[PDB]
Amino acid sequence: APKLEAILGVAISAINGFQSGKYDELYIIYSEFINTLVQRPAIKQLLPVESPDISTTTNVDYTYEPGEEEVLNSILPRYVETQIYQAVLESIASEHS
Amino acid sequence: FFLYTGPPHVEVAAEVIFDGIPGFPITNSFVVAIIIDIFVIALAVAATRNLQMVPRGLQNVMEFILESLYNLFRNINAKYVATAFPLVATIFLFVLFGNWFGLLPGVGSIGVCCAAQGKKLVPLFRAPAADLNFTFAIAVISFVFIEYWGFRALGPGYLKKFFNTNGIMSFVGIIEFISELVKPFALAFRLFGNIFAGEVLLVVMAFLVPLLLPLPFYGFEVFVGFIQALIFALLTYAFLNIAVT
Amino acid sequence: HVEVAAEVIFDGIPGFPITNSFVVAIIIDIFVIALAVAATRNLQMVPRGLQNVMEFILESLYNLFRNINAKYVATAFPLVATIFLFVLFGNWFGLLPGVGSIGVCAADLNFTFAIAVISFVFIEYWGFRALGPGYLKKFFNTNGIMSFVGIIEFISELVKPFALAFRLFGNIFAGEVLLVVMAFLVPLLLPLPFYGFEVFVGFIQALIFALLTYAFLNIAVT
Amino acid sequence: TLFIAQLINFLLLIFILRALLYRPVMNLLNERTRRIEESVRDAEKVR
Amino acid sequence: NFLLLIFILRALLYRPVMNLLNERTRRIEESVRDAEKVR
Amino acid sequence: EGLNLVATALAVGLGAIGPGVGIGIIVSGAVQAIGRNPEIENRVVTYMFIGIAFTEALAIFGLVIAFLIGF
Amino acid sequence: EGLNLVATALAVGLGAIGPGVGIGIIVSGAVQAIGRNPEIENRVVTYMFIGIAFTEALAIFGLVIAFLIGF
Amino acid sequence: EGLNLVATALAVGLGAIGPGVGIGIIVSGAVQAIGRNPEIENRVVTYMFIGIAFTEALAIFGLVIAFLIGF
Amino acid sequence: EGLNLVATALAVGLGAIGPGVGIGIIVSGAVQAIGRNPEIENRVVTYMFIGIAFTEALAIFGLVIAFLIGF
Amino acid sequence: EGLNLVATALAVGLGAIGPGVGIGIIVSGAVQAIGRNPEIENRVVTYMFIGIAFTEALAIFGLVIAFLIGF
Amino acid sequence: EGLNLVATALAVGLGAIGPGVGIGIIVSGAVQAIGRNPEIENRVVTYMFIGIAFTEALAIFGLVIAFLIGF
Amino acid sequence: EGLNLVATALAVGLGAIGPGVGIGIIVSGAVQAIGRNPEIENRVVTYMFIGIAFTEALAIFGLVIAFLIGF
Amino acid sequence: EGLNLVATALAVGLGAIGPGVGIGIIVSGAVQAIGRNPEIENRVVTYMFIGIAFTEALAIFGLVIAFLIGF
Amino acid sequence: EGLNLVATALAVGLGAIGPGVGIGIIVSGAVQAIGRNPEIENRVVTYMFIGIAFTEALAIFGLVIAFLIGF
Amino acid sequence: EGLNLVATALAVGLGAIGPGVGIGIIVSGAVQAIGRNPEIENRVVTYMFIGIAFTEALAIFGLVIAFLIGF
Amino acid sequence: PIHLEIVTAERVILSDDVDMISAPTKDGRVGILPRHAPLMTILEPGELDIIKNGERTPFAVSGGFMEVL
Repeated sequence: APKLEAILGVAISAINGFQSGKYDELYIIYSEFINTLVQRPAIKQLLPVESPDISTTTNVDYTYEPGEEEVLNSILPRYVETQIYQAVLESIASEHS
Repeated sequence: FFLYTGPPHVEVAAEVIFDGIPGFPITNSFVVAIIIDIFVIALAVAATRNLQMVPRGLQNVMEFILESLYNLFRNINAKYVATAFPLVATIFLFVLFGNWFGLLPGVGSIGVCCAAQGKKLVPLFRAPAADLNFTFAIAVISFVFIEYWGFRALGPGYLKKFFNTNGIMSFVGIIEFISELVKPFALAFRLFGNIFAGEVLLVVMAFLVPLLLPLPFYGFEVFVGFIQALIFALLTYAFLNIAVT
Repeated sequence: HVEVAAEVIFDGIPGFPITNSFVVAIIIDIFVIALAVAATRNLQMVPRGLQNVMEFILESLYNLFRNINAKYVATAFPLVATIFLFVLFGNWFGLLPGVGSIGVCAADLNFTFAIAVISFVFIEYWGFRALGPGYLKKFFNTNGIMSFVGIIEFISELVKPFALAFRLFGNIFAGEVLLVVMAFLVPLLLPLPFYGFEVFVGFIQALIFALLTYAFLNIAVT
Repeated sequence: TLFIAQLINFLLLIFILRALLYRPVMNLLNERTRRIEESVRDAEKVR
Repeated sequence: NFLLLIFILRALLYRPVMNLLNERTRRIEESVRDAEKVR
Repeated sequence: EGLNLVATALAVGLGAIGPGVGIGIIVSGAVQAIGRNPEIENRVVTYMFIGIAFTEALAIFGLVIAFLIGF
Repeated sequence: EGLNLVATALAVGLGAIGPGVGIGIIVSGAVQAIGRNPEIENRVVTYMFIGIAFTEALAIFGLVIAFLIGF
Repeated sequence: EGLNLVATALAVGLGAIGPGVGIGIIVSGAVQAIGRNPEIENRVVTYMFIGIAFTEALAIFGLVIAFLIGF
Repeated sequence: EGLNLVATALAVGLGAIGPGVGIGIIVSGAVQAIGRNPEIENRVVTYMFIGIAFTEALAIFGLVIAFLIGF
Repeated sequence: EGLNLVATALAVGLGAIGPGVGIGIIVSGAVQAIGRNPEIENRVVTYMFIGIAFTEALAIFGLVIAFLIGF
Repeated sequence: EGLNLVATALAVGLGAIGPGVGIGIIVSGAVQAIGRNPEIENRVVTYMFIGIAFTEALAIFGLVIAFLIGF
Repeated sequence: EGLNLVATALAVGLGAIGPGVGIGIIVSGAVQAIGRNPEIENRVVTYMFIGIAFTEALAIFGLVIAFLIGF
Repeated sequence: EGLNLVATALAVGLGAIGPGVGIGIIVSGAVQAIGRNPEIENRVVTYMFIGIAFTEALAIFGLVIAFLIGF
Repeated sequence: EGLNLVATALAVGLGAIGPGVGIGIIVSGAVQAIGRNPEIENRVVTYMFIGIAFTEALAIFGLVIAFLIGF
Repeated sequence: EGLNLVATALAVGLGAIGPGVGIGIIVSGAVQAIGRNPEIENRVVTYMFIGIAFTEALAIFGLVIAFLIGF
Repeated sequence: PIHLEIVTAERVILSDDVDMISAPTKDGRVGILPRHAPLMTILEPGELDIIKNGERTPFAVSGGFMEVL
């Protein structure tokens, strides 16, 4: 039952390599928990394309008191980090199944 | 480039009178207003044409202008978007016509008899926008229309908007009513100052070095006249909506 | 009918037979001594009111000065305390306290100038005492290109106490003029609580003078 | 003048009116401050 | 003439200074006494 | 006497300084709000024009007072 | 004498300069508020009107004093 | 010596200058606050009216000087 | 002469603009602070009243002279 | 005498100040909106153009009346 | 004559707009800071009262010369 | 008595006042924008230079009118 | 001749203002920076006092020139 | 006579009023922007030089006008 | 007569308020710049004194010219 | 009367109703209320308080984000 701090050690390295230009695109492969009988791998991207969860169904303009650049710089690492956390935890469930 | 000559002199006046006064008192502004109305009627007739849904043909331009004005009025409000649309469209392309024809060749010198004598050489152009009477009449008509619309929609609302806005202690009324009353006079004075100022500029500034000095001045004046026509047209609807709201 | 007049006198010259400013100062001192006597002899472990004045004035000012400048508030505690418990009291006595300059058969320029002289002596004594040459620092030194106005800054500091004296005399005198004007036309203060506004303005002015003295001391520190 | 005397008397009345609004508030503030000191003293005695 | 009540008030200020310091010192003694009791 | 000319000059100068910074910050706030969202840009564009018009009316009052002094 | 004409000029100008920048600030702040959140335009616009009216009150005080001095 | 007319003109205009932009800035702050915190009207609009009352009160004192010219 | 009335008008005009815009800025800052957070409103209102009192002191400074010149 | 010349100077200068300061805030807001959501580049171009067009409309009012005083 | 009286009016009236706006801005910044960070409430108050001490000193520079020129 | 001298001085000063306060805010906004992002680059440079030339035109008017009186 | 008195009044009238707005604005930035970053201290304060001195130097010059011409 | 002296004073004062706040805003914007991020220091310095050149242009225009009126 | 004293009053007064507040804008901008980022404090130090020097160069033009008037 | 939901990667903290929020936003503390205007902001290591009919609990959020609608 890992904590997000455990995945930080790789996530921050990946994003630092991304920002510096060392890496241009980021992908993740993990054992998707389709069912308790089938656990197939699934590829996902970590370069937010359009966040296709619910597309742009919600349309409310927000104020960015830190600022747009600051907001994005702070939130995108967090979003990719929680995506990695979700993939790792899904993979743990798939492993046990 | 050099402007060696041509700077004869400069002369301006508040307004200009016209002929025909015996049968009925006519000023040069009335002549200009009649010409603008005739041009508008001719454009509408040409714009109508066969009217069989003909695309382009110089009628699509008028159709697009009318559609844009209708969209602007609809965005402003919808309670009287249909009934009052002809009222705003009356100002539209009429104030625009008044702003136009000021840059015509000898617009300020049209109907001068003649710098030799100038006995009765009243310039019979007197741009309809450049006349206090026309602007005052238009503003009075707009204020009357707004008041009538407010009374018809919410007769109690028009009175309660001021008298009953805040019965206890002070109220928005009186100050609000005074502001609305100044609004008609303000709109009248706006048209009075505009166009007249453009003509005064086209006279005075071009009187010295009339070469590429009057050009940007006339461009800015035309843009300002179109902006003022649009502003008055939108402000009538805005006052009407504020009265309704 | 307006009848206000200026009470400008010479501190160096002997006191005049009337001595309005001296009389007001004596009355304020007598009231302060009466309050101190009432709070000292009749003092308990947890007094209410008698010790409340001390706790909410002297201790509060000491805490504020320590927060602003700790370990220097202790050194100049007497100066700030002297600025406090005075001037404000003189204005309260002078805020139409049953006399109002009537029935006669801080506002004084000399007193304000003397108070500012005391403030500047506090500078010359304590400020830059930890350095000695601090007054010469950042004033026509090797970096005088960026500190040409540094001597001008010192002159402003020399003019700062004078302005403090002016602010002590000003406003306080204004309150008197406003009260006189209200008496001449629209008496009983005014539709608004003129008297209350004047009292609050005097209290705020006294507090601002004390804080200005403390801030000037801190600036002299660094 | 009689009007001036009434204004002078009214000035004291305004001060009393101000005192009634604010002086009881100050007294309650002092009582809270004094109680805090007494609470600290009580803590020392309890300790 | 202004400094007439300065030194006079200094004694009054010095008199309440010890009381404030004593009240402050009680908190120090309260912490020390409480800590010793727990230990 | 020429002081009427001074009156007109002062009137127009006042009526020009008055609404200058006014309309300046008007359109500044308008373009700002438009940049924040181009979705409700039409509504704010409609609302800012009456604000422009009031300032323009004050300017026009200043100008027509000078013209009235002239005639 | 021309003192009346300069008086009217001073009146209208010095009374119009204030409300000009006033309207500027009013509708500026209104447009930032509406672009930020136009869901409350109903009230924001109402506040603007009440505020617009308050500044226009001073504007028309200046104007009516100028008119009175003119007649 | 008709200095009374210019006196009242300057008084009204140059007393109305300040409260105009004062109303402007107070309602700019208030419209921003409502665009942040709408239901707080009961308190924020009360502070609004207090600040308003000070401003036109000062302008009205200027108007009382203008009428003192009439006296 | 009337120059004394001009003096009063100038004094009140210059003494009314200052606090007139002052109090506006006072309440403006207070209301942005409130809209930011209506939890420190007590302290905000206290400091706002302090600023209002200082502006009123400036107004009285510029206003008492108006009656003093009459004397 | 040169009092009319002084009138021309006052008119031109005090009519140049207003637009001169205003257009600064205009194009500053414009470039700010360029730096934040430059998608509106066409809109900001049009809106800053009309805003300035109002500003030198006021300016040319001042200049033409200044010439009239000089005429 | 009354030129000394209008000089007193100049002295007292001028030097009021700037300190008034300063009194505005000092507490505007102070309340913005304290709402942004209440833990600094003491230091912000001290840095507010220092600005008070300077701006009121300017106002009294005006007032003291007003009384000196008055007598 | 030398009215043209003061006329020229007033014209120059009140023509030159505007462009400084304009250009300040002008380039401040653009430089803040480019500090946020250097992409716009020349595009913002072009947006800035024409805006500055607009106030340069008013400066030219201020200089030229004084020159006419000066010769 | 009281024209010297008028000159002194006008001199000190604008003399004690430069810092007025200056301390108003300088403190605002100082307290806002402190709220943004309370860790940084004494460097902002050194710059604060330097700015205060440079601003008030002009006021001191105005006052001293006023004294020199008044005596 | 003295008219030239006050003319020069007005010229220098009203030519210094504008560029002062000009360069003030110039430097404030520049220092804020360069504080946002380095690596554009050269470009902000170039724009700073452009700004100071444009402000000091009008400054020297006023200065040389006063200098020529000196003879 | 005292018109030379009027010239000195105008020279010291006008042209001082501009740089007087420009200095405040400069230092406030630098202050929030360093508060947001103290690592650029050296560059802020370099920019501050040069901006202050230029605004003070305008102020000293205002002052030394007045000394020349004094002769 | 707004649906407050303090969430975290490891779990959800609370999802109860709230009268007031004391959000430690980066550039300055902001309060949230039943029908608050739209806001979305970063947080900093600081102190967040919530009022339950006048009861304050120091959650002490060490950083994150918040979206207000």
